[PDB]
Amino acid sequence: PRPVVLSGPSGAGKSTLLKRLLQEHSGIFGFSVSHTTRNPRPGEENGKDYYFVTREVMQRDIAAGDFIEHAEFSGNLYGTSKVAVQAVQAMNRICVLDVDLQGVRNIKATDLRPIYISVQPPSLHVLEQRLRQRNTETEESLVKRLAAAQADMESSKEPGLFDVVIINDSLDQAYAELKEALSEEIKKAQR
Ligand SMILES: Nc1nc2c(ncn2[C@@H]2O[C@H](COP(=O)(O)OP(=O)(O)O)[C@@H](O)[C@H]2O)c(=O)[nH]1
Ligand SMILES: Nc1ncnc2c1ncn2[C@@H]1O[C@H](COP(=O)(O)OP(=O)(O)O)[C@@H](O)[C@H]1O
Repeated sequence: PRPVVLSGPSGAGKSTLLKRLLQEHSGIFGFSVSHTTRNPRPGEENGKDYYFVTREVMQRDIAAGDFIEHAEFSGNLYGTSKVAVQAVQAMNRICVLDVDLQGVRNIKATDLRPIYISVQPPSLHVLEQRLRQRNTETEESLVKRLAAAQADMESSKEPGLFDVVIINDSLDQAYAELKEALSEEIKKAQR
C-alpha cells in the first residue's frame, strides 16, 4: 500500500477524522508525528501529537537533514522528519501524514508517493465558527489561519493535486467517505 497525506484548512476536521481512523484501524495505520515549534495545546502529548521542540532545536535538526519537508505556518515551524516516517514503516503500518498545503507540494517531489486527501469545510463561514469554538489561537493567529485557509480551498480544485476531496459536514459521512477512499489501501495492507 501507499502512505496517506491528509491536508485541509485549519479546523476543517483533519485531526478529528484521523484520530478516529487510528482507533478503528490501529493495526493498519500509523501516525507520522511531526515536529512543531508551537506550544502544545492542553491534552496534546509530546511524541504522540507532535514533537514539541524550540526553534533552535528545529533549525539544528533542519541543518542536519532530519526532515523530509518543513514549512513555516502562522509564525511557527512544522516538519515531517525521516525518523517519524521510518518509525511507522518499522511497525509494518501505512503512514498517515497531516500537513498543510506547503507540505503537500513538498511531499509531491519526495519518494513517498502517497495518496492525497483534502478535507474541506462545507463553507468558509463554518470553518471560522469551528475555529472559534476551538479557541486555541489568538485573534492575530486566528486571522492568519483564514488567510491560509482560503488558499487551501482554492487549491482543492486543482486538477492533479489531491486524489480525493472530502467535505466534512457530518463526521459520520466524512469518515465513511474517508474509509471508502482508503478501501484499496486497507485491502492491500491486509493481504
Ligand atoms: N508541511 C507541514 N505541515 C504541517 C506539519 N504538521 C502540521 N502541519 C500543518 O500545519 C498546520 C498547523 O496545524 P495545527 O498547529 O495543529 O493547527 P490546526 O491544524 O488548526 O489544528 C496544520 O494545517 C497542519 O496541516 C508538517 O510536519 N509539515
Ligand atoms: N464535522 C464537523 N462539524 C462541526 N465541527 C467540526 C467538525 N469537524 C471538526 N470540527 C471542529 O473544528 C475543529 C477541527 O480541528 P481539527 O480536527 O484539528 O482540524 P484541522 O486538523 O484541519 O485543523 C475542532 O475544534 C472541531 O470541534
